[PDB]
Amino acid sequence: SDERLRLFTEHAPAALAMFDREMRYLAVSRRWREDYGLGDGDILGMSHYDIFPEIGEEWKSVHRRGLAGEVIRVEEDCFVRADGRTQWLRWEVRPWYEGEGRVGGVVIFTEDIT
Amino acid sequence: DERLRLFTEHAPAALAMFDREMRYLAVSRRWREDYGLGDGDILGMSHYDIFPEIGEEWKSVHRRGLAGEVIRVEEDCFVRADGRTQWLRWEVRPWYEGRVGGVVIFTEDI
Amino acid sequence: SDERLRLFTEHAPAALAMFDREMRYLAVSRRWREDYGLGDGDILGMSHYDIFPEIGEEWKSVHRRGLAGEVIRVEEDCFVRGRTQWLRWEVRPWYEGEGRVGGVVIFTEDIT
Amino acid sequence: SDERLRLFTEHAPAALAMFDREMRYLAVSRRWREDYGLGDGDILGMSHYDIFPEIGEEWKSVHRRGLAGEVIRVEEDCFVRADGRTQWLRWEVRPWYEGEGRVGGVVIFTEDIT
Repeated sequence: SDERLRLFTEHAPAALAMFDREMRYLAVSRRWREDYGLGDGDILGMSHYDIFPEIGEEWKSVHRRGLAGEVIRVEEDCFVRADGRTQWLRWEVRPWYEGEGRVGGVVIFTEDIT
Repeated sequence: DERLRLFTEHAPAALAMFDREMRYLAVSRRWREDYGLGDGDILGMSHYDIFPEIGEEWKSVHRRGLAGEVIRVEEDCFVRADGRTQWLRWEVRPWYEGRVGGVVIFTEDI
Repeated sequence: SDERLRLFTEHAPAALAMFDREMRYLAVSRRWREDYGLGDGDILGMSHYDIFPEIGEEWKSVHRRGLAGEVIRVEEDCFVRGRTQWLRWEVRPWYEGEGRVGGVVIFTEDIT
Repeated sequence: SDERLRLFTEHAPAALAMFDREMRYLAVSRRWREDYGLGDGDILGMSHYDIFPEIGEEWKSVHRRGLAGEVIRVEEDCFVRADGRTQWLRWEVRPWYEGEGRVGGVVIFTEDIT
């Protein structure tokens, strides 16, 4: 399971990442690295929050909410970019599970709908 | 596509991929077990011929799925022909071929 | 045990299959299913020899050699089924994390 | 596609690297980075020849041969070492094919068996 999940995320057609409890990268899809400007180096075990330290507590709440077993999906969401241009998003945050029924972390997905 | 098909087949949970006719495009091994299917080729076989007893309630969910809607239930309860009760977690999701290809379905017995 | 390998073979463009120490399917490529006329049922965990009880002793030694750690590659081979087939094939071990052989992976391809 | 290989290489337990036609890295395994001392940073597109310029014609001809589609594998190769230790290596160099498919480059594996 765990590895297959990890491999499935790496291999995913869209932008996917998998994280542990500390929001540290367990795995990344290729689109995710591109979409998030992450490079091709090894980022595994790195922390999303160190990498982006300007996130805003709004995401932190969501990440927290997911880490407690909530599946969060928003079909069309809207942000206004620092750009000044509005961007539209589809995203999902959901927990993944350890062998025991303890939450391992989260898997997150996003796509530009805009 | 095939990427999708291949993931569902080797999923660690009970997964199946359907077309707009609700006929199988792919299936996980656990789906095969939980659903009482064989190790046989089931491709192109309609889910509804296989489970004719299956209700209008579900059919409605599937069409909603077919309409591009993702449908989720974390804890659900339903009663079966045996009339033993089963608690369930289920997700029904569209997949796109970009118009909608079909649906992907997941169920887990609690 | 190698999920990564199972994944690689499943998605392979060529004819590839992965076996355990007892020669039962761990993973199959599409071309292999087609080329070998497996069909589309669930064949994983099935033994290759049972599906094909006719397979010769010549292959069994090769599969056996492979399970003993040998990488076997033949660039061009000829065989007869009445018609003739020209072939390239590879048999080699895949390994468990403990350093033990876990099985073999087999690849076949037409050279003409 | 390219991805299947890249992912395969990247998650290899052994030391594995994937190169393009000009011998610049497309993917690297962790052991390869460790064994070859490249570090955890993105090296994608760097040329192996630039990173190691002392590399011989002995390798180059071999690399080239693989790019010509040859599968080359050596079960035991011995190199004497500055250390005074003979080192034996197991290695394979072989082509990978683009979807067309023409060689997209080579895949190289080295393992110390001494």
